[PDB]
Amino acid sequence: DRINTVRGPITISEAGFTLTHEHICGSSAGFLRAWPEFFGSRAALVEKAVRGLRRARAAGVRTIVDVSTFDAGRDVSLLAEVSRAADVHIVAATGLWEDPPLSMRLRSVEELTQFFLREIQYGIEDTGIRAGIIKVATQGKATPFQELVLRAAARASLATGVPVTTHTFASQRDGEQQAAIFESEGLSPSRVCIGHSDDTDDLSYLTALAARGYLIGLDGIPHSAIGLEDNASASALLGNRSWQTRALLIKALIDQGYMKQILVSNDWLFGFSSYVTNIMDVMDSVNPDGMAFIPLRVIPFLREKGVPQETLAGITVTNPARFLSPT
Amino acid sequence: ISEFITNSGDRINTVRGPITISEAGFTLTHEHICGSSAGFLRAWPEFFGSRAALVEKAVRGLRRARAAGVRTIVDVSTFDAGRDVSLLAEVSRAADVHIVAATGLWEDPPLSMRLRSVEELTQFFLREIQYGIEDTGIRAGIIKVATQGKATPFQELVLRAAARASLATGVPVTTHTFASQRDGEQQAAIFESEGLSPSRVCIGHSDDTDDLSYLTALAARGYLIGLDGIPHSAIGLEDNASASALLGNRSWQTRALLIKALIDQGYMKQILVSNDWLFGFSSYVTNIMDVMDSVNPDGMAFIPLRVIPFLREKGVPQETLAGITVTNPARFLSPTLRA
Ligand SMILES: CC1CC(O)(O)CC(O)(O)C1
Ligand SMILES: [Zn+2]
Ligand SMILES: [Zn+2]
Ligand SMILES: [Zn+2]
Ligand SMILES: [Zn+2]
Repeated sequence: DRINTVRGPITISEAGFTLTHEHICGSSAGFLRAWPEFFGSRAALVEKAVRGLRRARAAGVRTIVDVSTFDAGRDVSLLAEVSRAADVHIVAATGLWEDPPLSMRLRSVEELTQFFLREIQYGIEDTGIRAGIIKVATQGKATPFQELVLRAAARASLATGVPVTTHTFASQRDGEQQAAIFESEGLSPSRVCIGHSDDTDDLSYLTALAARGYLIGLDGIPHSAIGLEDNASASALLGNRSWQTRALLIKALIDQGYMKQILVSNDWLFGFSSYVTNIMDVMDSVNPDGMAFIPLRVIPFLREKGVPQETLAGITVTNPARFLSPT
Repeated sequence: ISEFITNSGDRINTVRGPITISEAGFTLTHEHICGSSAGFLRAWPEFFGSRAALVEKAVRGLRRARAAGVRTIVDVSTFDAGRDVSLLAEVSRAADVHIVAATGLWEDPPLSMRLRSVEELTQFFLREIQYGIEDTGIRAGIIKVATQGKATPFQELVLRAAARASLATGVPVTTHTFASQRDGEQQAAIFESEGLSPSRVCIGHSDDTDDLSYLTALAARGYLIGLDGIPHSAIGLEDNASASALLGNRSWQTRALLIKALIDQGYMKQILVSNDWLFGFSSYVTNIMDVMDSVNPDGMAFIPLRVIPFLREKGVPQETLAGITVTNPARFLSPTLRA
């Protein structure tokens, strides 16, 4: 019936148009509190995120899923503040991303399961805010620790019904190994979104996963360093494929019959400290629409390609609701 | 005369505010309340039982050290070692033991630090010394840095940023070494290329090595020698591989006799001693704090209760031991003039 957000539980019908892979701030544990001047100030970051989320709201977005984990610097009090002041629901995440500190990397699968369950069932830190999704990551073949995280995420999902969403190196087909580990724990593919799947052009990789029941996260549509070819760091992070190429993978999976399993997002942020210093300004300079890019640019592009309204509403409303509802 | 006056004079920053140099007293220069990771104590306090259990454990431990004569500890936990200065302030008030907090970076920096330039790191260290840590207003009184063998390129940047922050603020620098790889020599070279005075640098974990020529060469150059892990020993724990790997096979007596050896060779003024103890420990294996507590129940009181009597009956005068534990830290922690 209910999805946990940073403002409390909401009914499934209240989620509406939902972006399923977003960030208020991509950082590191403790960093925003220790060095807020990196972002100008905490107050400036709040103002920027509220302005950006209000723009997405005006474009039709009603909910975002912030898939920042502990080690990506999730500050759930920031999420709550920005959610309240933009009147946009925010679902918070547990799990671990690609930068776990020693106090996490030394933990057993049983210990990690307890930590994920704490954030889902009890709350994050001392805030009482409960996570509504579990985030995990690989970058190619899983490290031994990442195998533990994937298993703990599966166990936490089985205990609570909250879904699992993943970071992949899509061009190394990471979703296949993630799926194998999840299924070895008894997790239903319908509880799993294989993310960053628009980073690859290998449609056969994506359709094979979708034919097994997985959700496919086409979540980085505006990420492109076209026009930034003299910028090595932006090119390495954003890639040289266009947003149109990424968006046409949405149409391709629709055309192949998988509209009920597509999840679309921007993978945008309003602050970004875990990469080179200038990256947030560079990213903003090529996508000023920010999180409004999906509703303002991708939807009109697909509609004029012939995707009907019912299909676009199915992808942006029905699929996230089915995914997020604890099952 | 001025050794006796506590109601006025120059001051050092603690988690409870500024104190005069004379108030510092018996000072342990390398300790931890909790060895963790950034944000970890707040995200998963049940790892330590509870935050309140950790507080009570630390307060009892500090009171034990205080009854043994300790008046001040330097908590050399950085941001990435999970320093929680609000925890430090709470336990300092409850135990009435002064705590100096640290800036710098240790061996587990996150991406948001690893990607930063020397200039950016300099600004972060200056923020924590000149403005305060997080939103607490508590100012760091020492800069902590680390190598584990030959420095990585990032570790070099950290050492240079530490030196620049030290010159700009007057606060001293203290280091983590892999002592058997002679890390202090490369650290010294980098520090000296930045113009930092050796008398403002403690080369830490120096009791992990038996190579006296390495230590006396650094002390002869004016460096402070941190003999800071005296009770760390896995003797009796040989079937415990994780405890053996962390604590080593050398006895506390062997470590303590390095203190006497440096005294005997004329380097008393260059020695700093400590326990490198903690009351919570999450950045290693799960059982490690209970294991460590089982072989050193005295905790931070090990230096006053065990090392001082051992050295005294070996003929080290009381006044020499008081110079090492009171005067030497006072000179180290007292800020010098800014550049
Ligand atoms: C925090 C984000 C930054 C990014 O560049 O969008 C990649 C990511 O893996 O989604 C994590
Ligand atoms: Zn990702
Ligand atoms: Zn992301
Ligand atoms: Zn150390
Ligand atoms: Zn230490």
